[PDB]
Amino acid sequence: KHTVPYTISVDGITALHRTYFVFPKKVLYQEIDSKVKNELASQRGVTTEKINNAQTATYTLTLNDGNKKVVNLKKNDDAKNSIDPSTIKQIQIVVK
Amino acid sequence: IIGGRESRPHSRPYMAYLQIQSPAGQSRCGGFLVREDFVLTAAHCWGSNINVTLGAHNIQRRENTQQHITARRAIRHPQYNQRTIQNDIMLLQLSRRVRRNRNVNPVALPRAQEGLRPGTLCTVAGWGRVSMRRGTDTLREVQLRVQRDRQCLRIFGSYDPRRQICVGDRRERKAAFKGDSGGPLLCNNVAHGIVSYGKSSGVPPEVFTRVSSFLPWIRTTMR
Repeated sequence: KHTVPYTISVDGITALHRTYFVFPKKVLYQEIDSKVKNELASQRGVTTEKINNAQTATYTLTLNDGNKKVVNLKKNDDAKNSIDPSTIKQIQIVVK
Repeated sequence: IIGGRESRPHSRPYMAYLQIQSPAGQSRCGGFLVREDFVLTAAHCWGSNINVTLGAHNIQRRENTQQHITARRAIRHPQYNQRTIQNDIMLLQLSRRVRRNRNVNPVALPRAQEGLRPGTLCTVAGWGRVSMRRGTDTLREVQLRVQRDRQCLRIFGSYDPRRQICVGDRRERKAAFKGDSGGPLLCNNVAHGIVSYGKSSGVPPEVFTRVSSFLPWIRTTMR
């Protein structure tokens, strides 16, 4: 299993638990988009409407080799590209 | 804990370490024992299996003082609001009562509606991260100053001084941080607060649940 810490900030507030995703295989960015939106919903009550109307709604992947990738949660043109989650160090999620 | 020091082992025998199952991973929180069968924590720490470790100092080692107990029942406050993180308090009923001893003992709660003046120095403890790059295997603690409500009203639009506490001088690198949620704010050996939320940066002030605003619910739920 591969563990990936992530942080959620919504409307300038970050709850101070420590949260991780656990991955087993390769995935499309759209699957990470879904995991992120699912946690936005289940942790902070964020709806599709909230995301779509927000000033900013993104997640940033930091890879183990230091590269960062910013993904727009409103429209991700890279949804269909793949990534091996074992290369992911952590994920920063920001809405508003 | 940002900016703190290692706690003296077993000096805070009410401290609990929580391991929480979620649909796509796991979470980690603090908590604190309030009766031999109940731990208080934050409602945002709820999940679909919760394990409680009491008696710990180094949570990554197998210490014979540790007691590992599953939560039988996890009771979030009925008015918990995940969007604004209001009423962020939860009781865990333990599957078995603890073995009370020098290493595992409950902490005192405040009196009903007890206040906490701006300027009061308090202590928070936990096993959370200590910076953006490192964590801790051992319990750490830091002293923070209660702030005037004005400070958090300006930073956090949903802050409510009737049910929350504004904690931490922005000018010091001292704060509760990721993984410290649910741990206590101790002021003169009484748990007045529960670590709730702040900024991803870790820069204070931070917001704590005001325990004394929830004593009727705490008492009813434990009865």
